[PDB]
Amino acid sequence: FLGAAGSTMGAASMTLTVQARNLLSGIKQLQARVLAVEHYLRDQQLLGIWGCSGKLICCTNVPWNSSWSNRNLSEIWDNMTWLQWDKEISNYTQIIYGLLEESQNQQEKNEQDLL
Amino acid sequence: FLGAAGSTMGAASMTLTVQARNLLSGIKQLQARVLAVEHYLRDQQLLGIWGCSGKLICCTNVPWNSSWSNRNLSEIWDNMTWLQWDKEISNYTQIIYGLLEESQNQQEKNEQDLL
Amino acid sequence: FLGAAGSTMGAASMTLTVQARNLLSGIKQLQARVLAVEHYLRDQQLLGIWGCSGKLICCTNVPWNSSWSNRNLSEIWDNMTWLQWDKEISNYTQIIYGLLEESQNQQEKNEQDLL
Amino acid sequence: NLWVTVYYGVPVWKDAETTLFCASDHNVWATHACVPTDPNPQEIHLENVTEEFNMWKNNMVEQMHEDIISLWDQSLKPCVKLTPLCVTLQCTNVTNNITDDELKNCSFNMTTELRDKKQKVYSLFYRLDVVQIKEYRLINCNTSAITQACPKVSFEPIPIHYCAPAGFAILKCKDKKFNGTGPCPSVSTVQCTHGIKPVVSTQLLLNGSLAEEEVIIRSENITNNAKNILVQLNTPVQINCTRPNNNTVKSIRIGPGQAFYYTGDIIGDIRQAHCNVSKATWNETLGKVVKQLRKHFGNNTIIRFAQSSGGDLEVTTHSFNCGGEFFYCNTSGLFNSTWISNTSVSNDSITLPCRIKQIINMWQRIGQAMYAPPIQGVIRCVSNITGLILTRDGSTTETFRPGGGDMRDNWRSELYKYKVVKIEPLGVAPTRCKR
Amino acid sequence: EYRLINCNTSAITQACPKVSFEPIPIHYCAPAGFAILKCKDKKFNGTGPCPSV
Ligand SMILES: *[C@@H]1O[C@H](CO)[C@@H](O[C@@H]2O[C@H](CO)[C@@H](O[C@@H]3O[C@H](CO[C@H]4O[C@H](CO)[C@@H](O)[C@H](O)[C@@H]4O)[C@@H](O)[C@H](O[C@H]4O[C@H](CO)[C@@H](O)[C@H](O)[C@@H]4O[C@H]4O[C@H](CO)[C@@H](O)[C@H](O)[C@@H]4O)[C@@H]3O)[C@H](O)[C@H]2NC(C)=O)[C@H](O)[C@H]1NC(C)=O
Ligand SMILES: *[C@@H]1O[C@H](CO)[C@@H](O[C@@H]2O[C@H](CO)[C@@H](O[C@@H]3O[C@H](CO)[C@@H](O)[C@H](O[C@H]4O[C@H](CO)[C@@H](O)[C@H](O)[C@@H]4O)[C@@H]3O)[C@H](O)[C@H]2NC(C)=O)[C@H](O)[C@H]1NC(C)=O
Ligand SMILES: *[C@@H]1O[C@H](CO)[C@@H](O[C@@H]2O[C@H](CO)[C@@H](O[C@@H]3O[C@H](CO)[C@@H](O)[C@H](O)[C@@H]3O)[C@H](O)[C@H]2NC(C)=O)[C@H](O)[C@H]1NC(C)=O
Ligand SMILES: *[C@@H]1O[C@H](CO)[C@@H](O[C@@H]2O[C@H](CO)[C@@H](O)[C@H](O)[C@H]2NC(C)=O)[C@H](O)[C@H]1NC(C)=O
Ligand SMILES: *[C@@H]1O[C@H](CO)[C@@H](O[C@@H]2O[C@H](CO)[C@@H](O)[C@H](O)[C@H]2NC(C)=O)[C@H](O)[C@H]1NC(C)=O
Ligand SMILES: *[C@@H]1O[C@H](CO)[C@@H](O[C@@H]2O[C@H](CO)[C@@H](O)[C@H](O)[C@H]2NC(C)=O)[C@H](O)[C@H]1NC(C)=O
Ligand SMILES: *[C@@H]1O[C@H](CO)[C@@H](O[C@@H]2O[C@H](CO)[C@@H](O)[C@H](O)[C@H]2NC(C)=O)[C@H](O)[C@H]1NC(C)=O
Ligand SMILES: *[C@@H]1O[C@H](CO)[C@@H](O[C@@H]2O[C@H](CO)[C@@H](O)[C@H](O)[C@H]2NC(C)=O)[C@H](O)[C@H]1NC(C)=O
Ligand SMILES: *[C@@H]1O[C@H](CO)[C@@H](O[C@@H]2O[C@H](CO)[C@@H](O)[C@H](O)[C@H]2NC(C)=O)[C@H](O)[C@H]1NC(C)=O
Ligand SMILES: *[C@@H]1O[C@H](CO)[C@@H](O)[C@H](O)[C@H]1NC(C)=O
Ligand SMILES: *[C@@H]1O[C@H](CO)[C@@H](O)[C@H](O)[C@H]1NC(C)=O
Ligand SMILES: *[C@@H]1O[C@H](CO)[C@@H](O)[C@H](O)[C@H]1NC(C)=O
Ligand SMILES: *[C@@H]1O[C@H](CO)[C@@H](O)[C@H](O)[C@H]1NC(C)=O
Ligand SMILES: *[C@@H]1O[C@H](CO)[C@@H](O)[C@H](O)[C@H]1NC(C)=O
Repeated sequence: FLGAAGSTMGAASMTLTVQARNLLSGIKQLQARVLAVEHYLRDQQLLGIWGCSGKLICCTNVPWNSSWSNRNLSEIWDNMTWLQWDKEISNYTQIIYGLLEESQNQQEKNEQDLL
Repeated sequence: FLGAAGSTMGAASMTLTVQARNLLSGIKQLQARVLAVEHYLRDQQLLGIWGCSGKLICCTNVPWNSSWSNRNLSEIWDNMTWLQWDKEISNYTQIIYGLLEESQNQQEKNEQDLL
Repeated sequence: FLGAAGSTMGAASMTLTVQARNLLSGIKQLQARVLAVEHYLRDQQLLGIWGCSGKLICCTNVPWNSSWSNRNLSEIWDNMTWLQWDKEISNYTQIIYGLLEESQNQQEKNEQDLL
Repeated sequence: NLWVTVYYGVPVWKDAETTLFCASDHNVWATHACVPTDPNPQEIHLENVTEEFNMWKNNMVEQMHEDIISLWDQSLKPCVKLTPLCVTLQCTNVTNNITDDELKNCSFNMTTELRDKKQKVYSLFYRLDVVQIKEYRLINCNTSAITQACPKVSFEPIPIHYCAPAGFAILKCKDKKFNGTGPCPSVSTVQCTHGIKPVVSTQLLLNGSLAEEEVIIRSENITNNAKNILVQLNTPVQINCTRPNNNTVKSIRIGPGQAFYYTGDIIGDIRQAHCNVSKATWNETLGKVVKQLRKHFGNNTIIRFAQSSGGDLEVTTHSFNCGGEFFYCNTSGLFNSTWISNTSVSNDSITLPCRIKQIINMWQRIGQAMYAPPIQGVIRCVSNITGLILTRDGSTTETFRPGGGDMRDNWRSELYKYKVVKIEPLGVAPTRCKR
Repeated sequence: EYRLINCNTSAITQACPKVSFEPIPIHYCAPAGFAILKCKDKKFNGTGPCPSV
């Protein structure tokens, strides 16, 4: 299942294909397979709203605002690993979640309907 | 969650992005989160068959037959609100549901396989 | 629901549009609608990894290796029906499942990110 | 000129309040109602993950305490209720034609299969299961309901594997020498844990895991006295125990198809139950402990030991299961030693006096009273020594006593190596794509 | 003296005098995602590769 989450950065995104196929595969044990299936749903609920519909390591067109800890995004991209940088951007998640639905998904969704 | 369903028409389709992210988020209460998760499934079961795979406010290529209350579809598009027009087209839903799978999804699905 | 699975081959793929819309539509009966909804999920879990994101009768770009019972794949395509050929390729399923994630989905996913 | 992207990354490593299920493997009380156990060779070792545990604060201990009490009560359901016997029992001492001097020969009335017909029989009981009112009441008819256990199940610890729910992950560090907590660098993940045995006792764990190199003292606040100080043992100690009474077990039917067992008679060598401990093995143990308590209290400290203070013998002495019998054994010859000043501090076997009871109260849940069916033959059971409980009581001199009473500390003693993480696979890392 | 026939080991239980012991027929249906199959074919020897289905 999991592996190499510890010491790498970005090269962990090379192996983001085993991380899903093993994922999701009385009454007290039946809380499992409900919240377990509510997860993989509620993110893919909003993942279709992100624009990236399936699994593509993909880019949107919303800007990264540089107010959100602008620290050497070519340099920290490769050396300084995840679980460190995640705490740095742990504060700004909800605000991006408003920008996932307004930039591409209020304007650009109603611009292909012009034709 | 919900809002502006009352007095507008078409401009309600501008804000069809909050309407999903809050959606789906003993034994007698456990009927919930089963039929609650059977919904958002059984429509997206057939929504992949419509051709529009994810969330796009999108157009197909099947014709609107004008036998289905042909009433000023540029004029009623903006003024006369939903929940009125829905009763007008409440009768013709099942027939469109046969036309969602035959027009684009019997012919056109087996026309990109020619190459 | 089902039909014509017996005596045809390939022309059964013409009618692969009724085969999903009727699909998925105390405690002892509540094992149903859990494993019933775990199915249509765990394949579409990996079907998004195949590259074909929704319902398209679609082709990938991974090669069919000809070590896997190379028997007249224009001839057996139409005459010799399914449930016979399926036993012929019953052995080589798991290996293709490693080739669904490495050919298109290790290389080609990180080749559109170059731009 | 940065343009944020969306991923399915690995770092999900949050807290996991969660449920959990088992992977265990006859209808013995575990009932094999988990899953068939996979060979699970998937301790996938990870590279350099600084993660700190908290063995004192997790829900794995809290669920494990909740599971077994519910599970063991589930085995108690289809058995015979058997409360017509709470009557005016009258007894005497066991007669031996004459001698000097733990048994009571009891005159006794009871119903039969038919509703009206009575039954004047006699049986035997111990000391601590009967009370004076000569009329002798049972020990629990203040407020209880006596319940027989079914004589087919076994009270043996049959080990339980645990597996994560589909979507979470079980984490364990293979690292060494925690002080209870610790930012353990090396780590591996599993979907399924190893087998842990359903044992239950106080003042001494048994049949447990072993240490790495030495004693690993475990606590929260050594400067607090009200803690329960855990002591991990390096090398296990053989404990032989017995109930050397050739005993005859007879059977009767109290009513409409309700069987009952009782101690009929013993064949004739009245003895006392006991346990041998190798003497020179035990002194070799305690030198390791004071070697570490110098390091946590001082170089000029006097380590003393004593027995338990008081309370019930469930709190005082060593609670102990053996082979379908529930012992209670006095352990005064194990903590009669004082180690002095932390500077220059065989072929023998000390033996402990052990008592026998039949009316138990498991986990202090007052009202539930389970009966012990006496069994025929003799009693022999052998166990390792793995875990100890000490209590700092309230000069540099210091006395320790064998504490205990919460069985949660027993399961926490053998589940400190684990933690569970929730999974939320979503990463938003910007690059220069824009399109 | 005549004992009842089951007070070896049992517990006698009356049935409620309102229910009926009549066979009221039961249809069975598959769970959502499976299928019930039947051959209309003839003269099995218990088993049989039935062609029509
Ligand atoms: C700490 O860990 C140790 C081991 O890791 C553990 O010790 C083991 O304890 C168990 C239970 O106390 C022991 O199991 C019992 O062993 C006896 C003796 O069996 C030996 O001798 C016979 C004949 O001499 C051989 O056939 C056998 O192979 C052994 O060599 C058995 O008699 C027991 O079986 C009976 O009891 C079971 C439960 O009641 C039944 O399931 C089983 O079918 C047998 O029942 C029959 O006899 C009963 C007699 O009264 C009768 O009532 C029944 O109706 C039926 O007729 C049982 O297997 C095991 O040997 C110990 N092993 C070691 C190495 O010591 C400790 O118990 C553990 N600590 C704690 C607290 O649990
Ligand atoms: C059934 O047997 C039990 C024990 O098997 C027995 O209970 C014991 O009875 C004796 C005698 O009554 C008690 O013995 C006392 O013990 C203390 C300390 O051990 C002694 O100091 C006592 O001696 C003083 O008291 C006597 C009372 O007359 C004086 O005669 C004597 O000179 C001393 O002043 C005394 O021996 C013992 O305490 C109990 N055991 C318990 C647990 O209570 C019981 O009596 C037997 N049943 C019958 C009906 O006899
Ligand atoms: C608890 O009981 C067990 C067995 O019930 C004891 O184990 C026994 O220990 C003795 C010596 O400690 C062993 O005897 C030796 O055996 C060797 C091997 O043949 C022999 O060469 C020696 O001369 C000597 O006789 C014995 O084999 C062993 N038995 C078993 C089954 O292990 C144990 O010592 C007891 N412990 C205590 C503290 O009483
Ligand atoms: C049940 O009744 C018995 C009657 O002997 C009580 O036993 C004694 O009670 C006193 C007062 O609590 C204690 O000092 C003794 O130690 C008790 N004797 C024993 C052998 O324990 C008992 O307390 C009563 N229980 C309740 C809940 O009322
Ligand atoms: C361990 O517990 C003890 C007492 O339970 C704590 O000791 C207190 O410490 C503060 C400041 O150091 C003193 O003002 C108090 O007087 C102490 N308590 C007593 C009863 O004297 C100690 O802080 C705890 N340790 C930790 C790490 O929390
Ligand atoms: C308890 O006392 C009773 C007194 O009746 C003993 O029962 C008698 O024992 C003798 C020989 O041991 C038999 O011949 C009698 O038939 C027994 N009486 C009955 C009514 O069965 C009994 O033995 C004593 N208990 C013990 C353990 O010795
Ligand atoms: C366990 O054995 C010890 C043997 O010493 C008993 O302790 C003695 O008890 C008497 C009276 O109860 C005291 O006068 C002694 O000072 C005690 N000695 C010690 C070392 O504590 C103890 O009562 C026994 N406990 C049980 C439950 O049997
Ligand atoms: C008590 O612990 C000791 C650890 O040394 C156990 O002894 C070994 O246990 C392993 C696995 O249980 C066996 O493969 C070895 O053969 C054992 N060695 C010896 C010399 O016995 C011992 O089994 C434990 N006690 C019990 C009852 O299991
Ligand atoms: C219950 O008691 C009755 C007493 O008559 C037993 O009935 C007879 O038992 C013998 C021995 O098994 C049989 O040969 C007879 O055929 C039985 N009579 C009838 C009418 O069946 C009965 O066996 C007892 N049941 C049990 C389980 O002990
Ligand atoms: C048992 O019952 C008999 C009569 O049924 C009576 O004579 C006897 O005293 C009773 N025994 C006790 C200990 O009360
Ligand atoms: C115990 O370990 C923690 C870190 O896990 C540390 O903060 C604390 O000082 C340690 N205490 C002792 C006595 O080593
Ligand atoms: C106990 O005594 C009986 C005779 O009353 C005998 O048959 C039995 O073998 C004895 N028990 C043992 C363990 O030898
Ligand atoms: C244990 O042995 C040491 C020497 O090996 C000795 O000094 C000590 O007194 C012994 N313990 C007791 C309680 O006598
Ligand atoms: C019964 O039918 C099976 C095939 O379904 C066949 O193998 C077997 O020989 C038949 N037996 C008889 C007695 O006809």
